[PDB]
Amino acid sequence: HCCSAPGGTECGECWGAPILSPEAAKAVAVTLVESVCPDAAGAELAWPPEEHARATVERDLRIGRRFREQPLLFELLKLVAAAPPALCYCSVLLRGLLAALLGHWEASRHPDTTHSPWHLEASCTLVAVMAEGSLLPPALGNMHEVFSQLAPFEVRLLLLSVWGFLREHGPLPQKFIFQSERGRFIRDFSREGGGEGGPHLAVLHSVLHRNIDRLGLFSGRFQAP
Amino acid sequence: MSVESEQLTGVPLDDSAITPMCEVTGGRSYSVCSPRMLNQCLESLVQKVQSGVVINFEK
Amino acid sequence: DEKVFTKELDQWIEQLNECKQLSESQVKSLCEKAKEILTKESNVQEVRCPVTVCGDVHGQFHDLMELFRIGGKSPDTNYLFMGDYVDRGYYSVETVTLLVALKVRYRERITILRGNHESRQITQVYGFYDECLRKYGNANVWKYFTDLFDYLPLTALVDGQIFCLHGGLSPSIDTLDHIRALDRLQEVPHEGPMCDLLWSDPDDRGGWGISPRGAGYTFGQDISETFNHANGLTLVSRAHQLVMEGYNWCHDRNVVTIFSAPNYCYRCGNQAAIMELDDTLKYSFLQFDPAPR
Amino acid sequence: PQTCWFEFLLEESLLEKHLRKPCPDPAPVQLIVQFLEQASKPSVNEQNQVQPPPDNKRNRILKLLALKVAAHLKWDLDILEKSLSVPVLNMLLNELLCISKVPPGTKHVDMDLATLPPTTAMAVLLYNRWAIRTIVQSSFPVKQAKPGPPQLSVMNQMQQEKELTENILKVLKEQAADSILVLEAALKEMQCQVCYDLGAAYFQQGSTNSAVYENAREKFFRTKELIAEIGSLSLHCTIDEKRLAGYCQACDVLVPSSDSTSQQLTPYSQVHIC
Amino acid sequence: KSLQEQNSHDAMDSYYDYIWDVTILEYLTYLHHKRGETDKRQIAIKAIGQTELNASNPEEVLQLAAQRRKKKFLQAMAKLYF
Amino acid sequence: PILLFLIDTSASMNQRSHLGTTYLDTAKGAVETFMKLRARDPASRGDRYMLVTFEEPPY
Ligand SMILES: [Mn+2]
Ligand SMILES: [Mn+2]
Repeated sequence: HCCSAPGGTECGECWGAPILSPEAAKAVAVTLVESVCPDAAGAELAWPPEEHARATVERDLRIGRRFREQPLLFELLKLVAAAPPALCYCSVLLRGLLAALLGHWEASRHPDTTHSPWHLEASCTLVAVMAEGSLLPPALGNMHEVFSQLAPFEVRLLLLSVWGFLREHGPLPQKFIFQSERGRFIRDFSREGGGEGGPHLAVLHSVLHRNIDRLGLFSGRFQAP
Repeated sequence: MSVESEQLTGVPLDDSAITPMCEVTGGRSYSVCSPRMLNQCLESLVQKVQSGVVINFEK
Repeated sequence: DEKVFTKELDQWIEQLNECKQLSESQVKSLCEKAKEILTKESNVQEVRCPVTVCGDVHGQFHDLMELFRIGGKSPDTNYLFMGDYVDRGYYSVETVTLLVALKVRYRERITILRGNHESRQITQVYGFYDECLRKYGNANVWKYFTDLFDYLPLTALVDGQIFCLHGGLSPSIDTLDHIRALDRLQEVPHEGPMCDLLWSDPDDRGGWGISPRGAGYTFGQDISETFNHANGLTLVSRAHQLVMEGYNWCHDRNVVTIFSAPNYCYRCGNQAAIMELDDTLKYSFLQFDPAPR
Repeated sequence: PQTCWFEFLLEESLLEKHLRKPCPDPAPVQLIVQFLEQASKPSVNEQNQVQPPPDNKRNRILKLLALKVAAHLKWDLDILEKSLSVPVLNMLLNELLCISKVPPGTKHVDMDLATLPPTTAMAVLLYNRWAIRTIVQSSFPVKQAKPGPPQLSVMNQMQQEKELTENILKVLKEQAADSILVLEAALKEMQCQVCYDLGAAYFQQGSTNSAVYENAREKFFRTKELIAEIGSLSLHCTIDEKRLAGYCQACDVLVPSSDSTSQQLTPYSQVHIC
Repeated sequence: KSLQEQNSHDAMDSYYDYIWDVTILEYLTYLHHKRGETDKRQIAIKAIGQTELNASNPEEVLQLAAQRRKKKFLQAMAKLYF
Repeated sequence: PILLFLIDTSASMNQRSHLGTTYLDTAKGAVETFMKLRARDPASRGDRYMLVTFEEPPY
């Protein structure tokens, strides 16, 4: 209620929901950042390379612990994902969560992934939230469906590919084109040069094709990007 | 961590109120930014360890 | 199946109690089983009191037998040996075989930490490899035990107060969460948080400093105090430096250096100590000198 | 008892005795590895100059002993690939092709399979199948073992063999299509294996282009028909039915063949089509 | 001249988090050690030791950190009054 | 020759680099490395080493 501008236009006949305020989402993102991690060392919205996480592990681990303690942050993240541009500001939290998940998945000797319950759900929620936030093509948005039926290293390499793709396509306030028809800002894919996953979607396809044993039914989703 | 890769082959001089005194008394003050070039500075000092007289030459 | 295997293991235990090493096939079957029994323990393998902490061994079988004589037989008194039990000893193979056999026979009546000396590189050039080649001829058992040495935990926590680890703290590590997140399925790297944990030590300095060992660091009184405050720990127990009283306090009752390998290298002649915590966390101490041979 | 390659180099029936032993120590794959390593050891001249190993009588004996072991193993591509490295497979297959009297350097597609003797035909077919399987496995993502601290001695060989494997992989990729053409003609148990390999290759290729999926579907359907015809008597055909069932489901997602009852009626695929 | 006197009324310790200049914290540490107040000397040492500020960063992070601490301090200060 | 080491002792050095170690401890380690390197020189025996701190005398 607070964030959604009343608008009063009555979008559609009775179905079109009012759009949420990007400014309100911005405020929520900034205050959530300060609440969770007042750190600003990695505030450069451009995502540094993977090795950079090695120095930032400790902060990443404290962020992960805070998340595990407080599930409400996921729902706040979904609320922020509702607005397109707020995620660009909420970039450090996601980087920390990804670093934590990557680190944890490596030290998983279990042949099955479901053995670590909470981490699997956290990874799925992260990927789905990114997809809804539109920093990923829908091909990579489908990614989160298959985490359950995968070996740990598979998910780890997969999230590394996600990291690489996002590194190529740095989330920024630009490229969120405003639409007069609908206030919701749009990020138009395929106009960034890289467009689709390309090399990274090749890795995804290779993974699913190596694991056709139990992923054949799911394979029909990705189709041809 | 300094993501920048230090390709410098020497030890750049530093900018501090000590630096003029270092020059006056005949020394090259060193600024450091990574352990490797710190070791370079260290070996520079070891080589600089000698016995001599500091003289002001003038044309 | 499991029952007959348990009785078979009993024969191996009693035989090892007689200094008679097992067959190569038995060693293979033991290491294979131990992989599955150690895979399930995280880095900070919590252990409930009571307990009997034991310091450095360095594979001196007579000393270990006397230590059993003192503390009690393994099935009765729970033990937490801390590392370095494979080197600088003429019975290192027997010692390590006995330790792993006890661990596999009893999952929770004992727990063994990983010392600096349990790696591929160190053992090759510090006897254990030579001992294995001389005894079993080949190196199959060597490549079994060196493989097993990676699956060991890194630190132990006793009733959320005592923190037992071989070497000591490290400038990179700050909290038990970091230790839990560290990955152990890796031969100890020559530099890194895992590296230092196995080469750290106390000192009356303060701050930090390069260790003369060439690996790890050296922490000061204030570092230990700050780390203890950070995580509510009340006492850290390490065993890497040889001592005389056997147990020595440092950092104003913050780190206890234990050493349970008396007469190090047969010539130091040092006594050896063993610490034991009762159910109500009532620490004590015992001392000994090696049994007649 | 341990018997290295010198015993078999000096005496031939020792190999026969070893393979007759119920528990050949070392295992035959290890024997292949050792023999081919000895063959591939480079020759160092007196001037410390490295050169390719000359193909002497000893080298030929090593190669033919390895090939005899492979023949005894019956050329089980699964076992060879799993137990041997890519350069090892490449050189062994090249040597097998050479001993098959096939002129080296001649493109395989240029020769009519029927005209060639049956042994040469199966040799060429095995070479093409191995190339396809090597390409597919290279495309497969493989978990990386935990790197230990640097070991300058072993990493030299590791990086060298990795570079050779990469070169072989790119060489195979350059000729992948030609292998597909050869296998298509060769298709006219071994037929089922070839058809399954072609279907897998088509699926991998069509990962980019959806058109190849129809060919993959036809291949997989013919493969399942061949499985049904052969029955349990498959002594050389070893293919999992679950993976091909998944392949068929994925392809049916593309091609609707009517017969809704026979085809999937799951709410999942129904929502896909909807 | 202000930190010198002993008559503080502003929760002298809790505010050390907001101060973000290394030199004033150096002064604070010297003062506390001289006057023999270790329980706050340690707080000052920790505040200095925090990695966020080092007086050698490319200043992209330093300005952001100073801005964030200013925001926090002024927000608390506004909460206090009125 | 005479070697003197004037080590800053103000709180400023208590900052930590990406190594997680204080400037003061880095300085101590650097001094130790310097003395190690100098020991390689046969003239090392003639060297006398000194420490001085910023604190007010006599300390
Ligand atoms: Mn030791
Ligand atoms: Mn040790």
